[PDB]
Amino acid sequence: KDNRNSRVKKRKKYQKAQKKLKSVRAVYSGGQSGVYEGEKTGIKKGLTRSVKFKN
Amino acid sequence: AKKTRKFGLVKRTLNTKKTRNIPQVSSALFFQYNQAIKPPYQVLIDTNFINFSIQKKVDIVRGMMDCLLAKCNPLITDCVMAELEKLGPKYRIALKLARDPRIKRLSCSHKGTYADDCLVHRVLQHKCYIVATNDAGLKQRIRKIPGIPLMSVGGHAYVIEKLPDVF
Amino acid sequence: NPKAFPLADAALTQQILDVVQQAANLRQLKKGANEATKTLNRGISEFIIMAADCEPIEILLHLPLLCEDKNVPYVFVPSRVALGRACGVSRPVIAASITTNDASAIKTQIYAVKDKIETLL
Amino acid sequence: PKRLFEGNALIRRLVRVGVLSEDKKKLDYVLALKVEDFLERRLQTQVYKLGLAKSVHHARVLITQR
Amino acid sequence: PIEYLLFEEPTGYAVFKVKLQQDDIGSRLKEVQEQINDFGAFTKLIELVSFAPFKGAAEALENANDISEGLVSESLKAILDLNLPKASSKKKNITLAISDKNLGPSIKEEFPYVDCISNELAQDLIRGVRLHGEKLFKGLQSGDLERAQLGLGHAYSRAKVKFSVQ
Amino acid sequence: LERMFAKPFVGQLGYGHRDGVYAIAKNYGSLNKLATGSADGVIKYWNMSTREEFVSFKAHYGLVTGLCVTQPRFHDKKPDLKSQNFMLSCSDDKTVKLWSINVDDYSNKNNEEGLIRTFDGESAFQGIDSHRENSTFATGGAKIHLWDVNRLKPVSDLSWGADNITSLKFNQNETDILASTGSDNSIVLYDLRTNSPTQKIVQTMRTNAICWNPMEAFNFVTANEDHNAYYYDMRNLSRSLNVFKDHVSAVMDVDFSPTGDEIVTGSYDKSIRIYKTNHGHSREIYHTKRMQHVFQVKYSMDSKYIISGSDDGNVRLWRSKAWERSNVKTTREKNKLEYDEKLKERFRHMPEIKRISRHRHVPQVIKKAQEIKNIELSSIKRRE
Amino acid sequence: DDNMRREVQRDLLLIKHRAALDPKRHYKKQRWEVPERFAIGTIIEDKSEFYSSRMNRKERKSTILETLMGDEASNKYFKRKYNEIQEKST
Amino acid sequence: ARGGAKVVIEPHRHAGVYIARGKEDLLVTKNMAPGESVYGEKRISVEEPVPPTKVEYRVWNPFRSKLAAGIMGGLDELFIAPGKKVLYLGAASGTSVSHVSDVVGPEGVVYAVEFSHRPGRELISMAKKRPNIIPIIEDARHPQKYRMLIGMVDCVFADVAQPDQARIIALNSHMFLKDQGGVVISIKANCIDSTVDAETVFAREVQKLREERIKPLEQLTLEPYERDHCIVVGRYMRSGLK
Ligand SMILES: [Zn+2]
Repeated sequence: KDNRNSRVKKRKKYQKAQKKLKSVRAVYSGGQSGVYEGEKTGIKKGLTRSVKFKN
Repeated sequence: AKKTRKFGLVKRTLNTKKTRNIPQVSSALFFQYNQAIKPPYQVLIDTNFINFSIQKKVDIVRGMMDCLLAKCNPLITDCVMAELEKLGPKYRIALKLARDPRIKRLSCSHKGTYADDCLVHRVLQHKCYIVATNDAGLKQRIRKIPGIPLMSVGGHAYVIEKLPDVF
Repeated sequence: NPKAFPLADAALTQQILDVVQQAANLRQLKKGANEATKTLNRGISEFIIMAADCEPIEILLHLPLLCEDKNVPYVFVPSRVALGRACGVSRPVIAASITTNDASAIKTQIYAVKDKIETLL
Repeated sequence: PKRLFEGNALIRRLVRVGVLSEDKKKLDYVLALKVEDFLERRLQTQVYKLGLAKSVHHARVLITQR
Repeated sequence: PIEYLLFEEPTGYAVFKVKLQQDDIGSRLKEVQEQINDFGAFTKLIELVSFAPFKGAAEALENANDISEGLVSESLKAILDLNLPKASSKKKNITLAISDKNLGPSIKEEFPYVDCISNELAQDLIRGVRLHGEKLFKGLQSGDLERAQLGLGHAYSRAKVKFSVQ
Repeated sequence: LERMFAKPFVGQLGYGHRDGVYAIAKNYGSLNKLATGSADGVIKYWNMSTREEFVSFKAHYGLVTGLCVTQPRFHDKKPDLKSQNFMLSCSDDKTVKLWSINVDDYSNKNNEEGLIRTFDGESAFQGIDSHRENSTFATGGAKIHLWDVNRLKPVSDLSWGADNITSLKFNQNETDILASTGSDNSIVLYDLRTNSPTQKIVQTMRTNAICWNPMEAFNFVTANEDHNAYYYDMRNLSRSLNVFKDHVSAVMDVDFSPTGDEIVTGSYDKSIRIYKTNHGHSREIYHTKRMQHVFQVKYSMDSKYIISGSDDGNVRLWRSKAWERSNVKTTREKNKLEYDEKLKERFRHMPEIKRISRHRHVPQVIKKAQEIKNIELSSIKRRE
Repeated sequence: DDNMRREVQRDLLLIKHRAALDPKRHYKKQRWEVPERFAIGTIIEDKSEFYSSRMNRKERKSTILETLMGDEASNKYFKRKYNEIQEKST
Repeated sequence: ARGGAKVVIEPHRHAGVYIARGKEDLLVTKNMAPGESVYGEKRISVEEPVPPTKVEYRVWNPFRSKLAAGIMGGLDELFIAPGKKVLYLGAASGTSVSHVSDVVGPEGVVYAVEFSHRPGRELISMAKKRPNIIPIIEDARHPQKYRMLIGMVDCVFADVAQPDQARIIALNSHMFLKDQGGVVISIKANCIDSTVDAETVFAREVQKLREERIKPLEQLTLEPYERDHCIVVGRYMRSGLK
C-alpha cells in the first residue's frame, strides 16, 4: 500500500529516517520534561565527544 | 628460533587452533544533507582556484555569483595567502587579485604553510563553508568528508558539486 | 517609577498587543502571572508582557527575576485592561507569556517584537 | 531604467506572495530566497500552521476533500 | 618615556618608578612577554617607590567607588602630589602610566604637568605588577591581599545593590 | 653562535597593502608610528608596537607618490600634538592632502578624523618632505614648490630650470638645507634662508633617493640606479666620500641609522643590504621568497629595527643586528655578550673566522648576477 | 574497607549488571570496573517535591537490593524471566 | 531518581566532580555549605568517620548549567580544577557559579560577575553563605571599572549572551587572565546573529578568538540539553599564538 499511494510512502520513510537520525546524533527534543530524573542511560567517563582544533 | 622450530610450532599452532575521543556528528547534518548552507554562502578559496580562474578569465566574485545565483563571500586563509606569495613573481597577477578588498581574510594559529591540511581542518571543524579548488588530492579528501560542497573551476565557469540546490 | 523599567511607548505597545492577540488566536499564549511563571520555569517562553498599573506592582514584579535570569525578554505596557482586550478574555489580565513554537504562522512577528524588546533592554 | 522597472515589479510580486518580508525590499534578499520559503507559502502548510488540521497530511486531505 | 606608573590596590595606592623601558616595537615578541612573566626581569624594569595604605575599611570602600567612577580621591591626590616631580607645565611633562583611560582626564585637570598613558606597553606593565603582586613590595607591610579583596568585593557589591538588614 | 642565532625577520604589519608599497615615512617624534602608502591610492598609519593600523584612508585616485608625517603649526589654533598625529600625502592626480589621525599615545581627554585640508596643484606631484620645527613642506612635481600649511597656494618656486624633480629631502640638522634629485639625472642643493637653489651636480644615471645623515649635518648618501650608493660631502661636491657597492640592480632607497654610522639600502633587485659608513661593502643581506622589488626602506628611530616596504604589497620589519633579542639582559649575560663582540672585532680577519662569519646564503639570482658582473668588470679592466 | 562488605558487594554487582533489571531501560555499553574509592549515600529531596519525587517512610530500605525486593513489578518480571530461561536451559 | 534510592558515588575524570551511579547516573559536586541547596536540587548525603560527620553532595542539572551540559557531553581539557582561581562572567545566580565554587574547593576563589541588581542580590546572599565566591555587580564590559577586586585568575568562564561577547572576553582576559590561561566560552547563536545560522556564528566567533590571541583547543555542540549552543575551550597564549 506504500506503493499504491506515493505520499504515504514518503511519509513513512521520513518518520523512519527521523528515528535513525535520533540514533546517529543526539537531537534536541524539548528539554527537561518532569523533574530531573537523572541521565537515564549512563555517564561514560572516558569518551570525550568533542571536536579538537588540530594545528 | 630455528627454521625447523618455527615450522613445527606453526604446525602445532594450526592443529591446536582447529582517554578516547570520537567527534560528535555535526548538528547541521541530516544524513548527508548539511542543512546549514543557505545563501549568502562562504567559500574558502584555494591557490589552484585563483590560478585557474586567471587562466579561464572568470572573475572571482561575479563567477561565484553566476555559479550559485546567490552572494558568495570568499575567504582566504593565511596559508593560502602565503602560498601565493611564495609562488612569486610569475603569479603577480593572481596575488594582486587575491588581495582584493572583498576577499575577507580569516587567520589561523597553525604550524607552517600547507593549505591543504589547513583547509581540511577548517571544514572538519565547522561545516558552514564550501571549498573552492581544482586540486585533485584535496578534492578526494573533501569528498571523503560528508556534506561539504566542493566548487571546482572547469570549462568556462565555476561548477559546484554537493549542493542540493545547485539550482 | 523605575521598578517597571522597560515600559513600551505607543508604537511598540501597538505591535506588542497585536502579536499578543495573534498568539491568543493561534493559541501560543499563556495568560496570567502564575501560568507565565510556569512557562518561565519550563523554559518555553518566547517573551513576557506585563501590565504597569497593577494594584500593587510587586505581585507580578516577581517575574523580572526569572526573566533576566534565564535570558527571556520582558516588557511592561501601560494598562492591564488593554492587555486583557489584547489577550481576548473577559477580565483584565496583568501578565502574559508568548510561548515558543517552530510550527507557528506568527513566527516573524514574534521575532520582530522580541528583537525590539531586546534592543530596548 | 530597465533594472528599476523590472526589479520593482519582481520585489512587489514576492512581497505580495509573502515570500519576502517587507523590510527586505531589495534584490539582494531576493537572491537570498529559498525553496523552503515557497513551500511554506503553499496552502496545505498554511492550514496546518493556522491549526485547522492536525498534521500536514490531515491538511492536504481536507483541502482536496473540499 | 613612561617615567612612573600608578597601581591601585585593595590596601591602598602604590607608585612605581620605571627604570628601563622595554623596547616599544618588539613588544609583541615571545622574549619580552616572557620577561614580563618572570620575576627576575620585572625587577629590572620596575622598582617600587611609594605606597600609601588606606585608613580603614570604609575609606577603602569609598576610594574604590571613586576609582570605579573614574574620579581622583583625596588620598590619590595626596600620593601623586608627593611622588611626582614638578616639571615645567609647558615643556617636558612627566609621564605617568595609569590603568584607566577615563581616569586620565581627572588626573590631568588636577596636575597639568603630568601626562597619563594607557598603552599596550603601560597595560603590559600593569599586568606584570598585578601578576607578581606582593613580591614587588620588598617587604613593606601590606595586609593579606586576598582577604582584602574578599572584604572589598562584598562591600562594593552590597553598596551598589543597597543590601538591607530589613 | 652568531651564525646559528641570526634570525632577522621579526614580523609584518597587518594584512598589508593591496597594490604594492611606494611611500613610507617614519614619525621622527615617536617610535611606534609609521605611515605607508600604496599605488592603489590608500594610505595607512601603522602602530608597529601591535602590528596594527590606526586608520586607512582611501586618499587619491592615482598613485600616492609621497608621504610625510608631521604636526602642523596652524595659526588658526594649536592642534593637539598629543591626541592626534598628522600626515601628508602627495598624489599623482595633482593634489596634496593633510590628514589627522587619532592616536592612543596618551589617555588625556574625553570628532575631526580625516582630511583636514587639501592643496590643489597645477602639476602632478612626485615627491614630498616637510621642513621640521617650521611646519613648511616642499613638493617636487614639475617644479619644486615650497608650501606652507596655512596657504593654499605654493608659497615659493624653486627650480634650476624647466626639469621635473623626482625626489626631495630636507636635512636633519641645520634644517634649512634641502637637497633634491631631478630626472635629468641631477642632484641640486637648495637653501631656504637665501630662498634659492644653491648648487648642482650631474651624474651618469638618475639618483632615486637621498638621505642626509643625522650626526654630521653635511654628508648625504644617494641611492643611484647604476647599482650604487654614493656618499657625498656637501661642501665639496666634486667627489664622493665613499661608494657603497654590493647591489645587483637599481638601488631604490637609502636610510641612515640615527646613530649615524650605518646605511640601509633596498634595491630593485629583491634584497636589502646594510653597510657601515666607513667600509663600502655590505655587512648584511636580507632576502625572502616573498619580498620583491624593495622600493622603500626606513631605519627605525631606536636604531634597532628596519622597516621595508616592498611592491608585493607588504611592509615587513627586520632586526638591524640579527642577534640582539629585545629582552632585558642580566648584567652577567650582557658583559659576556659585549666580550664576545670585542673578541671577534679583534680576530675579525683570521681566515677561519672570516670564512664562517662571511658565509651568508644569497638567492641564486643574485649569485649568478654577481659573477656575471665580475666577469664584465674584469673585461673592462683588461681592455683598459 | 571490609565491613558491610557483603551488602556493598551485592550492591556493586547489581550496579554492574544494571542493564538487566528492566526490559525497558537499555543503558549504554560500558564495562565499569569497580572504583578504587566510593561512598554510598542518601538522596535528600527538597520540601517542594513531596508528591512528585519524595519516596516514603516504610519504603525506605537500607540497601538498593532490598528496595528492589520491596518493589513488586520487578519481582514478578524477574520470577517469570527466570522461569522461562530455566526451561530453555533444561 | 526519587529521593530514597541508594547511590554509589565515584570520582569523575575531571578532578573535583563525581558521578553518582544507580539505576540511572548523575553528576555531582561536594557541597561546601552542607545542609542547603541553593536552587532546589536533589542532593546526596554520605557519612564520614568522635561520631562520624555527614558530607553532603549536590547534583548538576544539565538543562540548567551550560557547564554541566558541556561536562556531560565530554570536554577533554576543562580548565576548572580543585585549586584554581576562576573568573566567572555572567553569573545570574548560583545556578552554576555555586557549582563551579564547589569544584574549585576551599582554596581557589571565584569572582562572580553580574550586571543587573535582582539576581545580583541573590548572588550576594549565596556568595555570603559560600566563602570562595566574591560577588561583583559591575558591568562585564568595564574591567577597569572593577579592577581593584580581581587578581590574575587562572581561567575565565563566560556565559554572557551579549552579541559583543568576544570583545568582552578579550578585555577581561587581557586584563586579568594569567598567561597560558584557560578560557571557556558559551555561545548562543540566535542571540548573536539571529538571521544567519548557528554553524556560521560559531565559525565567526572562533575566528574572533583566534584574533584576540586565544588559541582555541576544542569545541562542543551541546545538543540533547540545549538547542543550537556551543562551548569553546581555548588557551590564552599571549605570546606566539603560533
Ligand atoms: Zn592556516
